[PDB]
Amino acid sequence: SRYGPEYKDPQIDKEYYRKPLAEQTEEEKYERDFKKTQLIKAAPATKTSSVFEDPVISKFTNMMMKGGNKVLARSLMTQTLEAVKRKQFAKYHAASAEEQATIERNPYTIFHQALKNCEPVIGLVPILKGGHFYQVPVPLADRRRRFLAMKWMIAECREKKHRRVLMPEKLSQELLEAFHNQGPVIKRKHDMHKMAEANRALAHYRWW
Amino acid sequence: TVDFIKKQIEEFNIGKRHLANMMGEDPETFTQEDIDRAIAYLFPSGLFEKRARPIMKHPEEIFPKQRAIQWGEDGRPFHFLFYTGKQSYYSLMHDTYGKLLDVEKHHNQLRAKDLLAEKTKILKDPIGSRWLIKEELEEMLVEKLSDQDYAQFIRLLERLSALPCGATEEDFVNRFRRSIPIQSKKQLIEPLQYDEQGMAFSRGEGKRKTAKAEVVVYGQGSGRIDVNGVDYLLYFPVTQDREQLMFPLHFLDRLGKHDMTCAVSGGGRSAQAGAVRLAMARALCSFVTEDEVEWMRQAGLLTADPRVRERKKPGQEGARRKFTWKKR
Amino acid sequence: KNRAARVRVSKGDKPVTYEEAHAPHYIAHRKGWLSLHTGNLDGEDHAAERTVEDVFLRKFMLGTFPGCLADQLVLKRRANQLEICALVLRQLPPHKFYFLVGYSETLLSHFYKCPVHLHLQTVPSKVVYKYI
Amino acid sequence: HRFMEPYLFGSRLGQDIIDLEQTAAHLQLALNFTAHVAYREGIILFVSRHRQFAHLIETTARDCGEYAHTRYFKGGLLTNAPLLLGPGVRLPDLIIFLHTLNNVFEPHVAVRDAAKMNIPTVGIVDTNCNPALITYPVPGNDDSPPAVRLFCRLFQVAISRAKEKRRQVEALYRLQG
Amino acid sequence: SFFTKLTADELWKGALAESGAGARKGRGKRTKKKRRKDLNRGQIIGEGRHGFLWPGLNIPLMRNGAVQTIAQRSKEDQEKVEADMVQQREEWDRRRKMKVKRERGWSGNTWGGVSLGPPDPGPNGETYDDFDTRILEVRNVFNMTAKEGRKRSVRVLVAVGNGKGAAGFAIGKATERADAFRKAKNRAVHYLHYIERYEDHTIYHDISLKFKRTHIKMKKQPRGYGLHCHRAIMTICRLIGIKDLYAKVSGSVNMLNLTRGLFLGLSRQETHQQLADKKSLHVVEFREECGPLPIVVASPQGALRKDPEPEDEVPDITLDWEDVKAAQGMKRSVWSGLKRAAT
RNA sequence: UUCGCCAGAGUACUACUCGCAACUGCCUAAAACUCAAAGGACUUGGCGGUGCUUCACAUCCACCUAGAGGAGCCUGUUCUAUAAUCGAUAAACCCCGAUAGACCUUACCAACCCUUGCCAAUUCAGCCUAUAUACCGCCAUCUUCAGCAAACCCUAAAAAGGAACAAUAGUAAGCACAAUCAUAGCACAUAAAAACGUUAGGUCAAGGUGUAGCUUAUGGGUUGGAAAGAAAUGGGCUACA
Ligand SMILES: [Mg+2]
Ligand SMILES: [Mg+2]
Ligand SMILES: [Mg+2]
Ligand SMILES: [Mg+2]
Ligand SMILES: [Mg+2]
Ligand SMILES: [Mg+2]
Ligand SMILES: [Mg+2]
Ligand SMILES: [Mg+2]
Ligand SMILES: [Mg+2]
Ligand SMILES: [Mg+2]
Ligand SMILES: [Mg+2]
Ligand SMILES: [Mg+2]
Ligand SMILES: [Mg+2]
Ligand SMILES: [Mg+2]
Ligand SMILES: [Mg+2]
Ligand SMILES: [Mg+2]
Ligand SMILES: [Mg+2]
Ligand SMILES: [Mg+2]
Ligand SMILES: [Mg+2]
Ligand SMILES: [Mg+2]
Ligand SMILES: [Mg+2]
Ligand SMILES: [Mg+2]
Ligand SMILES: [Mg+2]
Ligand SMILES: [Mg+2]
Ligand SMILES: [Mg+2]
Ligand SMILES: [Mg+2]
Ligand SMILES: [Mg+2]
Ligand SMILES: [Mg+2]
Ligand SMILES: [Mg+2]
Ligand SMILES: [Mg+2]
Ligand SMILES: [Mg+2]
Repeated sequence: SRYGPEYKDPQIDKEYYRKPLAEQTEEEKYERDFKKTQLIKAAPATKTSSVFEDPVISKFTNMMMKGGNKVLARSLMTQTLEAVKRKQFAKYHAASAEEQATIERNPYTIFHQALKNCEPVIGLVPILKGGHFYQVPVPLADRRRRFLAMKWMIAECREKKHRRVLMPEKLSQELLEAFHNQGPVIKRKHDMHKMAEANRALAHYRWW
Repeated sequence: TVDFIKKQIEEFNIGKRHLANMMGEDPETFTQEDIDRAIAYLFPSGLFEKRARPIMKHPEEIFPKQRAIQWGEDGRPFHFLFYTGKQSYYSLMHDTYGKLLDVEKHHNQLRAKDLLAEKTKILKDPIGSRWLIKEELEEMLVEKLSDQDYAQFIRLLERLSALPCGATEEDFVNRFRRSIPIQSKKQLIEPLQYDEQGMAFSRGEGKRKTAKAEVVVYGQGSGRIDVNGVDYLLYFPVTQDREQLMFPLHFLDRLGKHDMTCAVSGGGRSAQAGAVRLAMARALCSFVTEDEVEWMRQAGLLTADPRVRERKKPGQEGARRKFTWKKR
Repeated sequence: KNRAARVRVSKGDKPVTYEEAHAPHYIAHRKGWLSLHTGNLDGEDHAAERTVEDVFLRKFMLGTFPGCLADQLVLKRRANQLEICALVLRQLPPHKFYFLVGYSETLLSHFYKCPVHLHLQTVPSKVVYKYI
Repeated sequence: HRFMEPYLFGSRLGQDIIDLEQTAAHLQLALNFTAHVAYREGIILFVSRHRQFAHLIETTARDCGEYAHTRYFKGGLLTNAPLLLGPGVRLPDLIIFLHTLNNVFEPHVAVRDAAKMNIPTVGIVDTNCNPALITYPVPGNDDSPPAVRLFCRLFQVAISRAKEKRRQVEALYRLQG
Repeated sequence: SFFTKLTADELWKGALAESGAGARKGRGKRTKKKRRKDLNRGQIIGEGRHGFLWPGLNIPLMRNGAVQTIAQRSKEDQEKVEADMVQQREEWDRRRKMKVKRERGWSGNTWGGVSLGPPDPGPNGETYDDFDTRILEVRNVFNMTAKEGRKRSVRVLVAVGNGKGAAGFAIGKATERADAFRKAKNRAVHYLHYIERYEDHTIYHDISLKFKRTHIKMKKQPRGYGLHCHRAIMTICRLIGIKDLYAKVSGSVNMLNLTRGLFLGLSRQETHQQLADKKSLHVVEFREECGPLPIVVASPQGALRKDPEPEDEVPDITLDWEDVKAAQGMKRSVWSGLKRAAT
């Protein structure tokens, strides 16, 4: 809030500035970006120019963080990635030659694919009409869909596990199940879709 | 109050002579930058408001512009627009309209004669000219002003400027123009320094969340950081803190081309990491061209972080958390 | 609503002084303190004694000069000698003013075991700052 | 207007026609009154609320040495003069209306304020004006540029002649003693 | 104990409770007696209980060319001085307890008809010393406000007149009664009517006017019928200069409407000279006690028409039934011929 | 020029008569009794589960995070119980007066003593006695809402209102708002400020107080006790991993 309305969000992509001469449309904007005396906010500590970080991973770590233990959240994320990598390597080495060309060991791509698989398509909005609340089906925004996809998995893995089982160990199994379209997160997404299909006849209640 | 200001002028002159005599400076060379300096010493009033401090200026600055007499001894008003309420603003509007009509008729005659000698003298972008503000116009015209009349005057001035400018019209329209200050936000680049037969030596300072960091960078050594006498790996066990160090160097691709020594105090781990990142970014400006320092400042490396913890308020918990408000 | 050291605004005819026209939150911003001493510093002591002496001086001078006092007194404490500056309406003759100042300069000195100076500035009337 | 019937010669296919005999009869008296007021050192204010000839009226008043009002007429100008103009101000001794109606097609404020303050008013009235409160009504046209210029020049020359004759009378008075 | 004392200003402000919260909305007015006494009125700063005479305060500094030492009065002298001081207290209380009776224009507890004094002079310096004014009506007007609620404002009708035929009326409304009086006085002089008075004692002709809802019937009277009119019309005519008149007000008796109608009727009079000018005939007065003597009051200046007016055998005059009853003696009311006080 | 009606309101499109294919019907149509009013129109606020536009930025929802209401403890209240204070006790009370209780604090009670009894004196001291519905001093709420308001002027009268920017009666000191100030550079943010009034809001117990009451006592001193929880509830800490 200390930054005034004139402050603009910084650009972290280095390739955006490394080759400004490859296109002319961006030139007209980046030449007047600084001419208008546009002040730029400080770069956040979470976001950097490293190539091994992803905004999706950062958002998931922030959502998993409890209170202010960002170090603990980062350690949990790293342990989950290590666990999924090792579990994929074990299956890669236990499988035959034909399955090795199909099984994937990269944790980032399987994490993104699992998140997309567990992303809902449409959601429900409670609308009050006639003194009663109806769950009207409604298209969801991209950010809302991604947040719901992350939140469902986080809530399931925080509560539906045994005390002896650790968070990275549970998350490693859940990510694989979601990637293979077998997890309770996928079941919850299907339940939401079925509820929306049941309440589709109430979609006329929406006014936007 | 015409005689009162005149008497105050003589009293101010006498007081200026006395102040110069008692301070010991030459009264002939005594000016306002000495008057205020001597006042601040003789009457050291410590107050937060500057206008509450003792001040001795010429009466024309202290007293506001007093309205001149409008009618003679016989009661006849001097100006012909006295009964219009605003005899200065309306006279100015009448003169502007008369000059606009003169310009229009002269341009019509010139077009009839088929002559074009005027040019476009309305584009003053390189000069940096602007129109007068309401307060500036109220300074020129002793009488009070409004918003609608000021807008009408500005819209008539732009109409006049949109026509082929004359010889005497440009000087009249220029007296309502004001120069703007430089809006350049380009920072000052420290020159490369050579101390104790050491080449490519620079220094930078950074502050973030009660953390002060001073970083010295040598452009001839290998890539390594020495913080508080220990290596950065030992001083920052957290990978995010080391990513803060990597953020400026990776943007300039100078990971293994500069050796940096930092001294940071105050704050926590993240505050120290931010302070050293800011100091390193500010120090690296000397070793890079002017094209990439602007890229760093647009990426957010050369700007401070004003996010400081707010003071706790009475009756609250954390300056935002209110107590449990019971409705009944 | 805040009411401390705040004179309520009338219909627009009451005379107020410069000190009265400023709210207490303007202290050290637009107006200064009526008394100056070293007791209210950080590493100093003996502040309660100075405060009680100051309030006794206020109450004593209010009765000593009844009806002719213009505004609050100024109590300067500077190296064991105490200066008291007052603004007084020129209602009493100078013959009585000198009698009163000579009485006070000795009474306060013998009561507080310290030298005192008393300075009076005569004014034709109370100075008006805001609307009168 | 209902009160313009005695001042109309007739109607020429919808458009009313103002008779010029009574126009000249009223104009002679109006010019004589204005010249006498100027001769007796009276303040004359040319009032007109019409956004076509405001500059012409201002220039005519400047040439005459009399005062003009062609802008937004303030509320308590003539009535609350001691608070609108100054502590002690001398009100105009004659008000000359060049346009009785304002931009809202309504009677002007000054045409009533002059009657309230006992200020004589000479006014040019069109077929849609109300001459009841005007001391010297002149039935004519106030919408044609030549019509406006004719009245402006007539008042200009009347003021100039009155002032010049006053100066000549004073010059003779100087030699009389 | 000394530090526990306060100042007299705060003591009186707390004792009187002038700014109390119960007297704002209107819960007060029960004990309407507010009096503040200054205790420093007659207290000499040198005098005291022990009776010391200080050379700088009580006694002169130099006497007989020498300096005076600290002296003390005797017990008898102190008793005399304190007796004089006590006597001053009751002397001031005597003045404080005395209240001069207020004016009774129409009744002992009304402001109708009371004198308010000459109006204030104008900005240019004109002074109205010959003008006398009277209050016709005082009414407490209330308005509903969002915050306070009822907003009491006094509205006063005030009529000015010089006795020479020039008079006017105005309405002043203000929060305070004195401010309303001042506003009405300063605004009445701006609206002055001139009343044509026949022989400066009566009106030229009888007038029957019908205002908004008030009917006023005024009849010309001789020198012996002095102001037998309503209690406010009598005051207005006394201010104007009319000494003889009979007026009856029927219908609504609203004060403002009555005043406006009376002024309109008096302003719309027709002078004898005006009638002579408009008829081109001589106006001849036939006095009853002067026999058949044809007294001429107005001369038709200009062209005197020689054509006599058409003599109507039966005049079609809009008569009034009350006047017909009065002429025929059918007015048997007991309130018509009552004996009343002089003007 | 005529005809039919109107004499406060309620009683009352009523009762009692006459007349009528009407028999719970229609027309005409009172009185006793009660009141000083009953009524029509209008102005300003307030309200509206009226409608139309613009809004909500921790605010209503669409939505995010952390908690209360479940357990123990601490603490404050409401209740029972004692000889054993008091006030607050809807938003604006409930770790509130109290940034603070073994004696003192403490104004409560029981036992005992003193009555010109703190001060130079006073047919005087002293009262935490009642009245916050008599106050000052200090605050709470609307409230980060902007309006309040002296002096004038105008209205075919005036309860009241006062505006059209290509301007149609509005000028307006001043208090508010704003700006400035402080968080040692700007900007932002925070802090501070927030008038006139509403809640007869809280405070005679910070202190003094107008009125009404005590004076061998409702005043002044010493000792000892001021529990306890059948129960309910507010706010916090600890956790339920
Ligand atoms: Mg917190
Ligand atoms: Mg016309
Ligand atoms: Mg009486
Ligand atoms: Mg009546
Ligand atoms: Mg009846
Ligand atoms: Mg019926
Ligand atoms: Mg019936
Ligand atoms: Mg909320
Ligand atoms: Mg918790
Ligand atoms: Mg709970
Ligand atoms: Mg609980
Ligand atoms: Mg209690
Ligand atoms: Mg209670
Ligand atoms: Mg409450
Ligand atoms: Mg005890
Ligand atoms: Mg105890
Ligand atoms: Mg007691
Ligand atoms: Mg109260
Ligand atoms: Mg405003
Ligand atoms: Mg009004
Ligand atoms: Mg103002
Ligand atoms: Mg600052
Ligand atoms: Mg700001
Ligand atoms: Mg605040
Ligand atoms: Mg402010
Ligand atoms: Mg109460
Ligand atoms: Mg209470
Ligand atoms: Mg008390
Ligand atoms: Mg009590
Ligand atoms: Mg409890
Ligand atoms: Mg609390």
